[PDB]
Amino acid sequence: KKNIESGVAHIHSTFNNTIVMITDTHGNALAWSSAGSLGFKGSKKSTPFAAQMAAEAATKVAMEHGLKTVDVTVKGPGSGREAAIRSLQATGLEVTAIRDVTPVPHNGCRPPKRRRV
Amino acid sequence: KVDYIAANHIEYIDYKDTELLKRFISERGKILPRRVTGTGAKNQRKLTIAIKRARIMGLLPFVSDE
Amino acid sequence: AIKKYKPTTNGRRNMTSSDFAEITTSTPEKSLLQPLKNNAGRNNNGRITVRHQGGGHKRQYRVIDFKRNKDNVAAVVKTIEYDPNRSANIALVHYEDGVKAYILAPKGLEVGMRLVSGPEADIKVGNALPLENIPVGTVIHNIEMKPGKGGQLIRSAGTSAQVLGKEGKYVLIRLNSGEVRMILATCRATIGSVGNEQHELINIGKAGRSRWMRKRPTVRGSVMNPNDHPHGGGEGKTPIGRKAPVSPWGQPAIGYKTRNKKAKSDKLIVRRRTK
Amino acid sequence: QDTKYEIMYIIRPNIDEEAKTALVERFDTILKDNGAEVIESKDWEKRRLAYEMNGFREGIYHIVNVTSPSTAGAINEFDRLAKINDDIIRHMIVKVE
Amino acid sequence: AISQERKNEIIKEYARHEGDTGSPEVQIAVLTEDINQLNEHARTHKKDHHSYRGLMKKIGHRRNLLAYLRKTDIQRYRELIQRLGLRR
RNA sequence: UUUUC
RNA sequence: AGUGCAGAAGAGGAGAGUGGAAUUCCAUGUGUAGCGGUGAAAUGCGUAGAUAUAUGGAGGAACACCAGUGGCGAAGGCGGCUCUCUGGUCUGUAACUGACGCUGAGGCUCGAAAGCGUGGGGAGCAAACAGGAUUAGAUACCCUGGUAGUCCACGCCGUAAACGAUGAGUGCUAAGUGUUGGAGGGUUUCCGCCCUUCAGUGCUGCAGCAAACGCAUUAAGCACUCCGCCUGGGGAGUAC
Repeated sequence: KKNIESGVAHIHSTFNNTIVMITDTHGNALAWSSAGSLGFKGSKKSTPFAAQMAAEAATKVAMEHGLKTVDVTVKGPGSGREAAIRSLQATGLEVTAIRDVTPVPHNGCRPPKRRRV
Repeated sequence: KVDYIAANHIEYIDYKDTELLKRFISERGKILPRRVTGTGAKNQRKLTIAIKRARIMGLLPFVSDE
Repeated sequence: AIKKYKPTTNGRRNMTSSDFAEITTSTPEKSLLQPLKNNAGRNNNGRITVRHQGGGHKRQYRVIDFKRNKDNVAAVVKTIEYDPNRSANIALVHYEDGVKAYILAPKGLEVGMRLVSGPEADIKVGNALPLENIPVGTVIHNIEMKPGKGGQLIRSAGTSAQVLGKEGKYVLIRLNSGEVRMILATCRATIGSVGNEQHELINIGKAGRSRWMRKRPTVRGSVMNPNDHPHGGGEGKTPIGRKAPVSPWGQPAIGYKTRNKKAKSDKLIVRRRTK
Repeated sequence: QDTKYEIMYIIRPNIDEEAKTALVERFDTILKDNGAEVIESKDWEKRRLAYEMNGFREGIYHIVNVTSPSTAGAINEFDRLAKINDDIIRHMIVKVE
Repeated sequence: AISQERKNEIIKEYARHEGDTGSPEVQIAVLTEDINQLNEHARTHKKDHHSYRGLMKKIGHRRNLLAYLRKTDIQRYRELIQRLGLRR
């Protein structure tokens, strides 16, 4: 609807999941997808392939409401966060600027018990 | 032997000279190290405290993402 | 500070009391005293309403400001005294017009200071401003509820408040006990926090010292015969056989919020935190 | 001796210029009362801000320069009054050598 | 602690002749007024330790100079303890 | 970076 | 050994105020079936709208880069910024005091973390405890929760692998090479080389030691002064 024609998407990729959501120029949420949302499980959400198919399934609903260009927000230091961008380029978008913002603190809090496995 | 900036005989760092100050920061906004810029030890410290004063009054940004 | 009496007899083992070091003099004026009765909690009809009262020493009024309307006239402070009424220490004030009355004395008052009370007076300890002119983040007392009464909020010892944020109307204020309240902006206040800090740091020690203060012994509920109190009766010691322990009039003791709902202030109250 | 000072504060953009002169004279009077030899005062720039501060992204920069004995309270009467205003955002006091 | 103004002041009245910046009368006098000002510092900032150590070292040094001065010339010893107010 | 020798 | 005169450096200490980023909670817009988690799952949270996402509001703690075999302190330890009080160190000079020194049984002071008393505060973190997993069993490792405590003030206890496992004071004995702060000679725009000289701080090495290991001008080498300590392993730093 309304031919929004621009906006910013979001990428967030853990060591066990990656999730994409596409917004307006501010933006309100338009449509989102996840590696688990496409019917996957557990370990296999860490692959770059699931990131590809989830990002493309988000774009399919995203450009059924009027959308050509997008900027890319990346949180979540992980693995498939590049394949998300590059398959986001694949099925018909015009990515023009990428900002990878994952914020560093300035040593304010403590991490948890440093694991013993 | 790497050329420090103190070839000019400037004693007090003047606290606001942005021409004398942007050389030591990153394009993103951090501090460049002393081996990178190649200066003496005390001038590293003087520039450190100078821009730590300069970061509070809005004369220089903390973080440059947006 | 606090005295610790050496244990000489067994009703003196664990006594404490103050030094009364802040107090300069011991002589009140004639012009500000007014008499008082005891009541021992008895009505016009002459029956006990609030239990456990009466039976102690003698007391008098000391007429104390709550308004501070004489503005744009400086004022010298000379003494720091009692009330037996209030917990809190209280100060005489000489207006330069030649008018005397007392003032609630906060922390940090010294003899010889001058307290100004206009709508644009300076901001130190002891001044009296309307709540519009007070900037963000001070410590405040004698807050008027409604403009023209005089103070009714935070008065007693060692207490405080703050200013969270103005609006056009009203002014927000953090009270004690956590709360946040909307309060009209044409109300008076003071700046500072009250004097004695230490009334929770005093053993009373004897029975007689808390009996000097106008108290009276309070019987346990479960000791009464079953016809003066619903916990009573029972042969031997008994637990509370009734669900939800009760005051002697009905009204279970641990759990009822008794704010009425249809109160006329729920638009103004935000976050009753500890009641 | 004394100690040399920069005292640089940030003024709002949306005030009027007569209020600027009244503000400057007010703080110069609260310096000159408490035993403070004023020496020199200039206005620095009309500069914007490298990040937003209260809701503002511009500011008017002034600098006053003063020496005083360290026992005198010629500075604390500035410190109490500057940060309780509406128009002075921040202010910094450095030893100048 | 002190300024050079009083440091210039008190060396001159207690010097035995011109230029007595040694001369252990002058040294125990300067140490006396130093430990008085630092004792006021200790009364002010009652939980410093890193200057109270300096108090202890100055009192030890003045103690040792006074105990030296006793072993040579007892008349100047009585002169100074009347003159500076110490020794209890 | 699953227990066992 | 000191003190005056002239300079230099520094996360040495106490008091007071202030800054930015981040995690959590609250409020509101968008948004709907998942989120989080692991070697693998599951407890847990989500249709009473979660995660995500944008704007502000709250509050406590720690201070990214600078940052280094750097520096400071007798040791414990000390890194956002500013101001007030304040200790110690090093370099030139030797006009001033004329041996005023060292070590120090008992005594006094300081002393990481954990713990105790009273009053505050409580964002993360997490002994005790609860639930989910693995195992033959698992009161544990892994996961989800979660208090006392960790912070502030004023008192208490006086302990460690408090270690360089190397007590303090002083003199003597080949060199080589980096660094922190100084001070002199000349080339000299030297402020950007080199030569000489004080201190701390690394590393490789000779006589000499040592059971080898290794130490070696910052000796575990050559010698004097003073103090503490040891005499097979257990019983035990226990009993009285």
